[PDB]
Amino acid sequence: DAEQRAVAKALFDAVNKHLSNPFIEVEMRLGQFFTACVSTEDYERIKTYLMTEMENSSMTRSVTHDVSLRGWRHTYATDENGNPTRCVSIVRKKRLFVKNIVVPLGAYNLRFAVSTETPGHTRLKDRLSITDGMFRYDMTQVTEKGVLMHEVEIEGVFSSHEKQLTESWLEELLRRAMRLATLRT
Ligand SMILES: [Mn+2]
Repeated sequence: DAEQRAVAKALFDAVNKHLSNPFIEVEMRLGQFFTACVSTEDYERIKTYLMTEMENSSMTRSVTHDVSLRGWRHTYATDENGNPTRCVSIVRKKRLFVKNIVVPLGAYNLRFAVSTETPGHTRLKDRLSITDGMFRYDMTQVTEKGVLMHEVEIEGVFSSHEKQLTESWLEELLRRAMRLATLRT
């Protein structure tokens, strides 16, 4: 909205004290009221926009198998057929701060969430990552309980959370998520 610089100062103040945690995850999720999911149409529109516009970005794809057991998220690798082949990550996600972001009418809703993922149901995640600088666009096709949903979120990529997550970086995260939020149809 061009004055989202104002709301980024409030975000920085609320999560400044958490930057020292080495396992900080900072995410902006797209959704609708809150279910962090977009339509398959808009999912393909967002994918086309990001595949075309960022020339200096990198991309990868990974097919995952997540299981929530005793509060710990067990991440499994997958074969060509898509069945779990060995566990690759044991993580527990603790949520530190979360607030939804005001978006224009008709746009997708935005959920800002600061989390911690400390190393230690069934979700098959077909995730496509496009990494432009300090921003990772995660387009996932999640099947949980026999339902396929399309998730889009922007993650923070940092070498130093303390040195690099600044108020300026939060402004750009809002501007980038809002560009995708206004792609709702
Ligand atoms: Mn994430």
